[PDB]
Amino acid sequence: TTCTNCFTQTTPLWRRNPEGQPLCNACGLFLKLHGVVRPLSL
Amino acid sequence: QQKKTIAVVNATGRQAASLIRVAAAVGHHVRAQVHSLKGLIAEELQAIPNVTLFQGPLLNNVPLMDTLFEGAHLAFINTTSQAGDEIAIGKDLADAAKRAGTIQHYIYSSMPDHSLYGPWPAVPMWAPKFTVENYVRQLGLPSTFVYAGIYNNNFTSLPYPLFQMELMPDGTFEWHAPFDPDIPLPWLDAEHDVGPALLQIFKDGPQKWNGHRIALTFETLSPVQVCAAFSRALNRRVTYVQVPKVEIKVNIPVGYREQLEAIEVVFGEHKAPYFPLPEFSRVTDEARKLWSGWRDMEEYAREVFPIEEEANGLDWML
Ligand SMILES: NC(=O)c1ccc[n+]([C@@H]2O[C@H](COP(=O)([O-])OP(=O)(O)OC[C@H]3O[C@@H](n4cnc5c(N)ncnc54)[C@H](OP(=O)(O)O)[C@@H]3O)[C@@H](O)[C@H]2O)c1
Ligand SMILES: [Zn+2]
Repeated sequence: TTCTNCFTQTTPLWRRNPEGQPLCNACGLFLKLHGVVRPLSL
Repeated sequence: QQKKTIAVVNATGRQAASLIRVAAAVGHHVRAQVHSLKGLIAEELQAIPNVTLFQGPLLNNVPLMDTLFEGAHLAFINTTSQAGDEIAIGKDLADAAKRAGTIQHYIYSSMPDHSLYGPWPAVPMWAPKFTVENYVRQLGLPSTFVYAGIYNNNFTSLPYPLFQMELMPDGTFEWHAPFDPDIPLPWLDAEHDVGPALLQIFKDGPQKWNGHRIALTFETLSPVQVCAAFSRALNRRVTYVQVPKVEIKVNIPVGYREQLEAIEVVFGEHKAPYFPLPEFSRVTDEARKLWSGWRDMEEYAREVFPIEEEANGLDWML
């Protein structure tokens, strides 16, 4: 699968946002803990 | 509970930039010091809503320092040798912070002074930080010290010292360094994990972390394993080669040359620990507890390395 935030395809554990949509451990975890989507460089 | 205002210096640096992005994103206010507004990162940070930049030098610049700490409750301080005497600077900053009187948590990014734990030399751009740490402790500032592992993104196929993932003609990759190939080194993904971790430390307060040293490393790999990782991601033959000296294929300024020389001796000659501190001699335990969404070498190599190359103007990923 591919992460909807950072678009990675390599992750120790996949996640589901409040929409069942696919997130990576990082993106999903960050959102869960802080409330906002993980901010990406660039 | 409430989001605070964070003072940061060297905003464009990989550690600061990481924190800044995440800090601003969750609602914190950021007062940051940048040496120049010209630059990709600079403009990026310039763009983030609740980020205020102050362009000027840190060396003998107390005025800026005072401004930077006005209304600040937190601070993440991580200097560079490019700015000058890292101790005169690190001391002034800590004094500024104390004068402000509103800092609740002052996280300083520190590094070891190897000549204090063995017959080794003091690595030029690490040891001075350790002196500033002690000074922060001295002032009594509620603090926590972080020791960053070596960045996964130091890697590049370009002719840059110590961390060149060289693209051989036959399409294979080779990494030549003084590091022992079997000895695990502390790694860290600066952009991806520094921000989240520092956030979590701030979120915990000095009530938990005051006076503590934390190893900002999420995984330990031996040169061979690093290569086995790049080789796993790019599906190419990546091999490590231990060389007595650091190869310097381009023109570099003194400080980095001296720095590398010391590295040759400490890691090549003496086979010494990146973190010669008794406390750091798993070291990844605390870091992983603070942030469990870390990015390992494999994902870096696969997901980022290629991209970064591309941006640097390369094309083997095509
Ligand atoms: N790489 C590793 O593996 C590793 C591991 C542990 C600790 N560290 C420590 O990290 C520190 C560096 O911090 P970092 O990684 O966040 O930064 P960094 O990403 O390595 O970037 C270096 C920075 O200094 C700025 N700079 C360039 N010329 C300058 C000048 N003349 N005066 C002032 N600033 C100047 C650059 O800004 P512009 O891009 O805007 O010019 C850039 O942000 C060092 O002390 C190093 O020892 C590195
Ligand atoms: Zn993601």
